[PDB]
Amino acid sequence: MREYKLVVLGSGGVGKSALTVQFVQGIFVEKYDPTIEDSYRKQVEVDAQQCMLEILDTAGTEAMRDLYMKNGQGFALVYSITAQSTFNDLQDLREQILRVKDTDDVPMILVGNKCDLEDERVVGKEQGQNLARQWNNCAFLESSAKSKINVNEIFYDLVRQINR
Amino acid sequence: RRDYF
Amino acid sequence: YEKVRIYRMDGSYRSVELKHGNNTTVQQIMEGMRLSQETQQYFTIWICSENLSLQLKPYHKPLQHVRDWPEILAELTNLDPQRETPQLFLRRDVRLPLEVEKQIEDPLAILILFDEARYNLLKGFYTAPDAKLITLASLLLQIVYGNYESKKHKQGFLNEENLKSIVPVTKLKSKAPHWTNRILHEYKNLSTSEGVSKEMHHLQRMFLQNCWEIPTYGAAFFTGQIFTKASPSNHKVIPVYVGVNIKGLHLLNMETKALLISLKYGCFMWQLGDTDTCFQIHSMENKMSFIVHTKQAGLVVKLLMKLNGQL
Ligand SMILES: Nc1nc2c(ncn2[C@@H]2O[C@H](COP(=O)(O)OP(=O)(O)NP(=O)(O)O)[C@@H](O)[C@H]2O)c(=O)[nH]1
Ligand SMILES: [Mg+2]
Repeated sequence: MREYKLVVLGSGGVGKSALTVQFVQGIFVEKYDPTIEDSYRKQVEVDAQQCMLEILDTAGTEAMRDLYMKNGQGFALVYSITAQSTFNDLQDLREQILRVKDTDDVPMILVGNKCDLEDERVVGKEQGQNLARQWNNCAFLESSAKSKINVNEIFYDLVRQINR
Repeated sequence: RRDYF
Repeated sequence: YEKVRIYRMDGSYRSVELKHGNNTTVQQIMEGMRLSQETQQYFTIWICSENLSLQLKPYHKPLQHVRDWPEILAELTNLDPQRETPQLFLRRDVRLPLEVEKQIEDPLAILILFDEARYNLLKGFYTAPDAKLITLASLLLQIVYGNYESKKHKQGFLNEENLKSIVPVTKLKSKAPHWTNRILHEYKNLSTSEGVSKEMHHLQRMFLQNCWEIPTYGAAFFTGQIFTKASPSNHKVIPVYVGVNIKGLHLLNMETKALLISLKYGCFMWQLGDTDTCFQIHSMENKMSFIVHTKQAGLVVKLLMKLNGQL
């Protein structure tokens, strides 16, 4: 069974952990709890084959980012639709990944999380689609860890990207 | 030091 | 901050800040894990390498036991340290009463216990009749592969690689190949039966229900050797695993994992040998006896006392 090393990146508070824990354990983590470095394992079925995912859930701030990128095969870049700053932070991560990999051709997905929180929305879908367009037509989804919208698809889509 | 369980 | 990885038996880990560096205790590590009081109650920190697993005390300083692993190995075993790298794990507390475990409903506690029980099953440490192993196999298929479907599951699906994740390694070669149809049938039945809840924690709990009645469930395992009373020498050396749990004492042949004996608390007595390198078991109610040789003797006897004492 192919192993897939996936990495969840993004600023403080966006739901990297909540998405990962929902996908892997089916539980919704309702509580402020900042990450140092968690690694999860999950077997899944993608495009009709069995895939063993190792998912690195990272701290919202840095010194081991460069090593994660070196090692990772696919990257989920997560911001919160609720917080513009978290969205603005993503450009540099993208660029950083391209630097370490020394290429443009990197499995990636832009994820605007907390889409259950419609009335707190500060980042419009458009800005999200727009940014993905700019990133060489990068994959893009809005998700909610809380309601389970698009949670599996974040990870399945990275697996199909890696399988390209 | 050596007391487990 | 220094940090340490705390692993679970599936190979996942959670990194935890050490507020007092290598003087940080297990209780402090546990406080720094992500866990409610609810989830936490059932589990503690163990130090384990490939062939030696020890449950730590809450006042222990685990980074110092990692640091001292070579002395520990040579005090408790005859293993080659060069082949044993230790890590810290979150695992079931060996003193957890089965009665208390049986009423758990917390989904995170249930998945942690499930992962550990799966790990022991696949390694061969659970002895059970084929029907029970087949039932546990069918539950793992529902848990891991989701709903049964004829186009996908009926033919060429349960090969080696796939059977490996659902049956004990000790049955993979010989016995497992022939179970394929009954596994599938049971799997079909789980999916097709809408009486059976498909919520993850419900299915995991069901797997646990089927493990709770296995006699080695929840055992800490130790290594040792017995000498046969048949003769040649006086007589032949039989390496064994000694399983100690809240139910009693269990001996497994080290090579095949076959269950040699299982004794419930109240049906046997023990005595530590004078040098702490062996212990004797007397099965009153059977009036047989045997002596296990092991540098883990002291540990095994202290654990029997504790788990008998709490029952
Ligand atoms: N309403 C809602 N809340 C969410 C969602 N995802 C996460 N949250 C909430 O937002 C907070 C932050 O979630 P968390 O997953 O810890 O964010 P993070 O990106 O891991 N933070 P860190 O970088 O420090 O480790 C938590 O209270 C969590 O329950 C979501 O989709 N919807
Ligand atoms: Mg987090």
